[PDB]
Amino acid sequence: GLRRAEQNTEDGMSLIQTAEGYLQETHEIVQRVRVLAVQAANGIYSEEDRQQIQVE
Amino acid sequence: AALGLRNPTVLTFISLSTAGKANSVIGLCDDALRVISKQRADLGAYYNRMEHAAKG
Repeated sequence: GLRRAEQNTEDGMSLIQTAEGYLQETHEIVQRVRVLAVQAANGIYSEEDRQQIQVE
Repeated sequence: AALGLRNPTVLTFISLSTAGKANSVIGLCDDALRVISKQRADLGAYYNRMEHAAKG
């Protein structure tokens, strides 16, 4: 059982590390929209530009 | 046709033989480039989209 118990903790480490691999992806996307936002708060953009920005 | 340079049905395109029509073409070009810029902003979103998908 202890040999079996060791493997599951290893498999459990895989699943935990797997999910955090996706969480890294989303944070890169969320921070891109965040930096995309602060450019859209600028005052020299026409309506088409902020509409084009919205599409991405 | 989708740009506005040529009539899709009549199959004739804009002429610049007179001064008055030229300032009307100025607006079309702003619209035509608005059409193109929007699509490239679409494809730029597609181009960025895959990289976020690929990395994960």
